[PDB]
Amino acid sequence: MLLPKRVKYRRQHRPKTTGRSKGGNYVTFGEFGLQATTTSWITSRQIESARIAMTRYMKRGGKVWIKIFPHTPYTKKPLEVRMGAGKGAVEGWIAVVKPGRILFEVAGVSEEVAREALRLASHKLPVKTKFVKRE
Amino acid sequence: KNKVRLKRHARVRTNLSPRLNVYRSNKHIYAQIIDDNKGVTLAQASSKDKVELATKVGEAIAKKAADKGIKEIVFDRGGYLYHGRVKALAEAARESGLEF
Amino acid sequence: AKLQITLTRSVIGRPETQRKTVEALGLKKTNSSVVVEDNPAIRGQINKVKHLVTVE
Amino acid sequence: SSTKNGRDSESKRLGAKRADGQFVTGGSILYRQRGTKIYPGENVGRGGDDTLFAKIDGVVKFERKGRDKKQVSVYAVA
Amino acid sequence: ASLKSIIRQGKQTRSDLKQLRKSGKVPAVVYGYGTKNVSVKVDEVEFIKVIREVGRNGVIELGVGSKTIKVMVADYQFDPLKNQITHIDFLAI
Amino acid sequence: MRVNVTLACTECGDRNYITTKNKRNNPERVEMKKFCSRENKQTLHRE
RNA sequence: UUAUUGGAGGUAGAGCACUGUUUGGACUUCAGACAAACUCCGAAUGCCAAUUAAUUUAACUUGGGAGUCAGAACAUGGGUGAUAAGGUCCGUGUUCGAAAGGGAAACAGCCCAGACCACCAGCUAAGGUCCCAAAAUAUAUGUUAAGUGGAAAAGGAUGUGGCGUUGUGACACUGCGCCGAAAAUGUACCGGGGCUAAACAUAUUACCGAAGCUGUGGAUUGUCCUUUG
RNA sequence: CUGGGGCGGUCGCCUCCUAAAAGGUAACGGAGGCGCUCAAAGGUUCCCUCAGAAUGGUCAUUCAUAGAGUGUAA
RNA sequence: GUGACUAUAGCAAGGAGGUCACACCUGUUCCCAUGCCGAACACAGAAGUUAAGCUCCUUAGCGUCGAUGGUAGUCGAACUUACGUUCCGCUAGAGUAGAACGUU
Repeated sequence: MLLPKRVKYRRQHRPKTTGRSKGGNYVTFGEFGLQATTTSWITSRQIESARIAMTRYMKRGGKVWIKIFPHTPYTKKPLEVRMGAGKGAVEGWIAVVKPGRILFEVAGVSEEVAREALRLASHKLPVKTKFVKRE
Repeated sequence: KNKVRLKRHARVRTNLSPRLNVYRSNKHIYAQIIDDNKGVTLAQASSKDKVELATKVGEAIAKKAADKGIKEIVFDRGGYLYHGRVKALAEAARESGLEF
Repeated sequence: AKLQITLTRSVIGRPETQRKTVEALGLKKTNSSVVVEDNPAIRGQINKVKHLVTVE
Repeated sequence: SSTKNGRDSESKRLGAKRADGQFVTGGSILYRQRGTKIYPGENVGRGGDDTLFAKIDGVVKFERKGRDKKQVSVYAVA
Repeated sequence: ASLKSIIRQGKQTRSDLKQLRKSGKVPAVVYGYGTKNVSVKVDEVEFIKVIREVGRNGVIELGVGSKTIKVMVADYQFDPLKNQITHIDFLAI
Repeated sequence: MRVNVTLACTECGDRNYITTKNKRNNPERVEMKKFCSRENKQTLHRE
């Protein structure tokens, strides 16, 4: 769905989930956006579901920017095995979202269609959010 | 050339250094024996005071150092080649009495 | 000899460097109290262990 | 699913071995390094293997060489 | 426009700033020709309703030396999770 | 591939200075100028 | 151990200047991001010294005699696992081990605190003060109606208070509450009774509470010689 | 050795990361290599400066602090 | 000329300044010289020229220096699981400096 095309290292230590957000805290590409208010890992598979909801709601009329990209490949081990004997295989790709980052941005839409689209997006992402407008 | 003569001199002067340092020109030669832990000069010699004059300047620097009471030296070719003019400048101070 | 300093908290369950500071002040037991002439360097020892003492 | 990792090398005790302001002897090792993270100052020998050592007995001092490079010199005490 | 700002004096401890921010005051800093860096406080609403009046790149008379100096707003920090401005930079002229 | 050669003073004293050579790229009896310390002198060495 | 100074070093953070990952524009470029094995940067601490000052009691060498090589929990920095485990493996500190006493109902590892012995003495620590059970039915101000207190999320919602901007309605923080909320012998997720203050939050007053400290007597070792006491 | 053992993998040496800015630091944790090779690829004195992007028909020019190269992994 | 300094010392641009020095320029006789070429190094030099190199000045575009204030981050407590007080104190970005000082 989304993933980097090359990675130097298939297997990585997992990112810090504790703390606040360092960058991407202000609307840049558009008028409105969805700000995060809770930390988690958002997978590519659900980034895409939120994008589909937002896109179909606006009739594919307005513009959308997915401000976050999954760079970090998390692993998993198979069904029923014991601990150890090496690290597992890449399950998927995740982004780490902390309080304050702007998950999606939209423009080309009034406040109400954008508000309902962003609301209908926030139900498919494991974090709490709120509606944000450019300063 | 001096922008690169200086580079070969800075290459020379990483192992070496009192100095007996030199400087050629289109017509002149500026010899001088210099300390290297205070920035102080000890003697002096120029060309306006091409190998006859090289011997002249060598003799001058050597007899000035003889008046100044210093014998053992280290010779910096200053990034020029040790040949002809600077060759004679080295072979005048040995022949005037000095240590190379 | 200003700075009457009294040891008012125990050192059981305190880090070890802290145990070292308080002993270097001369505080033997709890409620013990040493008088020490105010230095600029004796004061820096009653900040490493500010929580466990009482100064006056 | 065994793995083809795990092996490492013996760590080689590396870095500063004296202190800025300390008296050192005539052949004491001042610093250990790969390459030249610190260049030899005065009365410091840059021996083979890239280790920096003293020559005279004196006090050691980490200075810098302008920007982005620093050296180690040794002085006479008093 | 017209703004009155009183100096904050001393070392602003952590609790001191957290008291000025859970009250309705915004810490500020001033500088430029003749100002000489008076660390000040401003109303967290009054500044809004003065700069929303005189516009973004306007001109403002402040409590600088208990007099007006026609200050600017170079930058400003903004805690967005409460939508509250956290620090202002007044560039005098 | 590399021989492990043994040098031997031509004049006087023998069998010091072990080294190694490359046989295909030096298929010859090599020669060196080394310090024969027995006779305290620079001298030729072979093999 | 601390203060003063000098130092080495690339972690937190941050940033995109290099190697890579990446989003939107315009034709390499302007804005926006990502990193354990990226760095133009860069701490707090920890470490090394001075042969650097003030307090304190060790430090080292040479010999005699050992035990130990199954560790645990908690707090914090990580790997692995699934941001599972009272999991597992490392750094860091404490307690248990080898630690009795008070509190957490009971409860090696949590909080307070280190038992020489005796006393029907006093002050306190954690924790508390309606009864079980020693001490406030304390004082001032407010919140909460659910027995919340005294277990659990996404999500929902004319619950209730505060401050705020709006042109009687709308929103932005907000404190406390409601629903979501189903398990196996017997109430059974306050220890019980009971509680609308005996809950909560803030703020001064008291008192209770240990084998801690002090008081009095005693038994031993030590070291100063006030003054062989 | 071993998250019971067996089967599989491994066992000595080197370079990184984990590793918490001194040093040290574990796991059947994440990446690679070694068991040589040079008689010149050593010594020493001198001289020189690379990669790449364009303008042309190996060359020339300019731009270029290093993005080259350094026997051999980092 | 010749040393010392963390480019606030550099780049980039406009501007003048001549054989007194420093240059380029004359040439290969001479010592020496290119894996070919006096292009270079080096030797014999007087013309000629300020264009270039280059000393000197203007410039704050590009680099470099860089506060004050705030924030993140923690040392140590103290409640409990993410805060509260104390204390050190970032990067980034703006106020700014800055066309260098300088020994013999």
